[PDB]
Amino acid sequence: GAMDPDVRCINWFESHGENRFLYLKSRCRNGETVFIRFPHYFYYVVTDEIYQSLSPPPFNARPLGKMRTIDIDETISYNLDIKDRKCSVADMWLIEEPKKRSIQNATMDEFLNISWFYISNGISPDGCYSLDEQYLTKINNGCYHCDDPRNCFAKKIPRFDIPRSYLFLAIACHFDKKFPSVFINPISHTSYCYIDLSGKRLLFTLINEEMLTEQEIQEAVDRGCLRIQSLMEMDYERELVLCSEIVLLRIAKQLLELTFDYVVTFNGHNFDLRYITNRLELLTGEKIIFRSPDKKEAVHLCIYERNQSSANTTFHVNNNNGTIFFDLYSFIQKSEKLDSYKLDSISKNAFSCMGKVLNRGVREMTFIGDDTTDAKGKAAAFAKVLTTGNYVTVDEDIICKVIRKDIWENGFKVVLLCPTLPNDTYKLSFGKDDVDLAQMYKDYNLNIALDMARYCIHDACLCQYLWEYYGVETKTDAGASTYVLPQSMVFEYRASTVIKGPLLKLLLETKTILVRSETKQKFPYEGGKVFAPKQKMFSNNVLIFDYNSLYPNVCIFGNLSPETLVGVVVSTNRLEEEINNQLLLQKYPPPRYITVHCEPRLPNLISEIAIFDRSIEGTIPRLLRTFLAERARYKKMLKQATSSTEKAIYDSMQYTYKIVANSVYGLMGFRNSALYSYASAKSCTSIGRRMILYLESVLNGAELSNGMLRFANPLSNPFYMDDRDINPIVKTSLPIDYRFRFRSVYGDTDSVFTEIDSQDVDKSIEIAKELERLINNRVLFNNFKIEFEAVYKNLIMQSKKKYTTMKYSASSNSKSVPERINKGTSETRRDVSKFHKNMIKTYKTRLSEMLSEGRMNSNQVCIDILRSLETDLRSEFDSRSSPLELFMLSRMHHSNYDNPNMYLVTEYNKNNPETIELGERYYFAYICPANVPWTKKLVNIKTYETIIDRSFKLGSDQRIFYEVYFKRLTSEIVNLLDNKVLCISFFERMFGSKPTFYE
Repeated sequence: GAMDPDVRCINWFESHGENRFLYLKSRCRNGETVFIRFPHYFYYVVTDEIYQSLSPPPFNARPLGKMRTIDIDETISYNLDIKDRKCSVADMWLIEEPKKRSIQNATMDEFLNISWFYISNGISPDGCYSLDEQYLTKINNGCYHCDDPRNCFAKKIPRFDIPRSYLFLAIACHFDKKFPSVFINPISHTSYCYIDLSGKRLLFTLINEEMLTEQEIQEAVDRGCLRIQSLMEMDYERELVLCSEIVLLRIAKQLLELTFDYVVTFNGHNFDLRYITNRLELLTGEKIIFRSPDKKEAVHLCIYERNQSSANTTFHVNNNNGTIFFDLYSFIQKSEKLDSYKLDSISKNAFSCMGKVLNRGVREMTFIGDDTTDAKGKAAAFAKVLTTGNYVTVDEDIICKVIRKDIWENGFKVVLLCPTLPNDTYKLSFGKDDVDLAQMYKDYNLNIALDMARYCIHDACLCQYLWEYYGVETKTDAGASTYVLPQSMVFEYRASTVIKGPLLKLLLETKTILVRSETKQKFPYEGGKVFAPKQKMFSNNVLIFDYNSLYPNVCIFGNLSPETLVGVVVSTNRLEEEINNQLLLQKYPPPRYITVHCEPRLPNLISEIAIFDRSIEGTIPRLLRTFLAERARYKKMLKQATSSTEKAIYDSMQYTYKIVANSVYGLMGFRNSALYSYASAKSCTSIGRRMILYLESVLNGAELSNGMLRFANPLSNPFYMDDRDINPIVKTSLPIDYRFRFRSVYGDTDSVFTEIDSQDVDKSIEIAKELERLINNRVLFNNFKIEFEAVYKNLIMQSKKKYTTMKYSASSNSKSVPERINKGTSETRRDVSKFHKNMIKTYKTRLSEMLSEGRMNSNQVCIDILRSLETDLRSEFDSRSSPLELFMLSRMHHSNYDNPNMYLVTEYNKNNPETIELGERYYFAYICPANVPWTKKLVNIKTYETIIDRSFKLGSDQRIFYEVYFKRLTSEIVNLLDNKVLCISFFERMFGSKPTFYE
């Protein structure tokens, strides 16, 4: 009877009729659900003069107070005759209007109506409230109307936990050669994972009858499956249900129309749901129909798109019912930089564990994972995925089917269909059920249909596992709070729109309005600066130092904001450059003003100088100052919360403030943005560049002798004369007997790598921690800090994107287990041969020993190691002692989307007693006739690919086609090398071709 007045807001959404409304979906402590409706207004901000003049009066208005309005138009000056920035003060009004309205000179137009709703009425989109029932009037069961939200929502109350309902889903469409088209191909499967308010999971998968034999259908029934003839007969406690395609589609329709909190897919918005919807419209007449919670608006499901070049398109469902249709694909692209956005890749990363072996032999390994085996509850997470997973991937390579599983709350025992190399321990990776679908569909039978069902339910459940892993629920709520937006808009809108809420709040708080009175000219800060290490291979340890949030702190330091910019002073020749510099310094001295040299904006200017006044904190610096403070708060709250549900909330809030802070740099460069400021953006880049160069100049050739650190240049502030002791010789608390020497080896936009002449990681960590302290106390200034992240032993690196090293972190000691770090690569287990592996391992082991001698040019190493290669290469080409085993390579057999490999295995099967069946793992080598000499052309090496079965013996009139293996090997070797012109000569001489260089 009585409504629970204690509610937690969980989404907000709009109808769009001619008679339109805002709706809240909330949840009570019991679990009841309350929809509340609010009238829609369009908000306008006007000056008090405009307000007084208004044609008919506005529906309503509230004063905002006096506010300054500042012209932020950027202008260049060829001298120091720079006019003051236009700035007026007036009383402002927020006005409300039920119909749209053109008001000739209204201000603050860039900000969103919804943002004004929350701000004006004092409502947090993720808040809990004791609603004042006095201000609600019922209109359906469960749906109330609220004319006065400010009063109705007046009692905010602390957050209480709530339960939520989820539908995760996946489909499977038939195909042979082309991508599935709705006009011809039927849906074969629809799988669903339902999570109830209780926490109960319900799995069910609907199989399409019409792609099976009547005999087969009856087999399925006899085996366990429910068969059904209409929607009416569906029983959701049956995990497997056979039915017609139309029934299947009507079931989808019934489920998709329900008001789940979240309907979650992987690429469902562009494919799965689009497919269901069109295939339904085809076979029956029917539409999927969404209604507002008061039944006033009804829309047909219709996928729309949103676009954003820097770049990608995203797809969105138009439901008007409060359900969040959430596509993990789009979200994962937005929120993570990854090599692949395929679901098998994303799952591999997310779900792995360490497997201690319990049995061996037959064709069945066995593993256990638990707290003992890897890390606390990392097995627990793997175990959850195993409930529905049917293929584990051992040690990065060996794909293999599960045979049995035992699962408890903390661990899993799992027996797999693989080969054998039984060490005590191995790495287990999850992901899909890998297959050849196209073949399965070609040979379709009952056992395949059941396999596909197992496959398809797992893809649905992968969405819930990823949703857990990526913490989307709490990120949505955190986003809603921070961005002052509906939960459903958080990951739909782009970064230039989500920043506007907290910006609007700050402008209100600082009683400030920023107005651009002119077309912005075009250009953004483009440049494409990418970063090349001084050398690739490292004999010695490398110390890693990160600036802390460099661009946020740069903006704070410089007070860089479009309205704190006094002007830009440009020059076309050195006479103007010099007069202007000396006038600059008289008229705009430090520390009140900072002056920043920027890449000049026109090809004929030789200098460009931005001058910022630091006396009154600018808008952008203050926004950033807020976001860092908020982040700090939540990081503390995170460490004082102890309930894991709380940990999740504060960890999300913290993360959300990182992200939005880091959005600001790019937004200063983006012309369609409320934070655009060409000068500020450029000045931010430029101040950051200098902080990297300064740190590097000081550390490059620095030495430590006695207790003293001799920095390589004086510790002078690069922007202006400073209070600080610039003396570069500095007392350290280290051992007097230590004597070491430092080299600035690599640095990028916010990071600096320092080589120390030492391999003793224990000492290297001692020293870096001290280097950290002295850098922060003596080298740096104001809000610039570094932290020392890690030591990198055996660094081999090519860029920040492609590198390999043993990482010993700050927490680490000499003798704990490293973290093998690999980045950007593509090899191992039969991309490359044992000959290559053995050669590269020797040429590294010999090259690192050649750098510990210290006796080198770039060339005395380069010549010495290209000599050694020639000899070893000509020797193997002559002696020929290395077994064929050392040149074998592997591959999986499968059907096409690949094309010449079907021809290869076909012709082997067609010509040999044995068959390589369509899921088998076969070996191969590059073999040619023995009367071919050293060949400097190449062909399609493909013609010399030769399957090597157990019988195979190398022809007396055949040779291992050594050239292919050498050319790949010397390619890897010249990219370890630093001298480039030597390397390109060797590679034309030996192989008649030009090498690759991973740039």
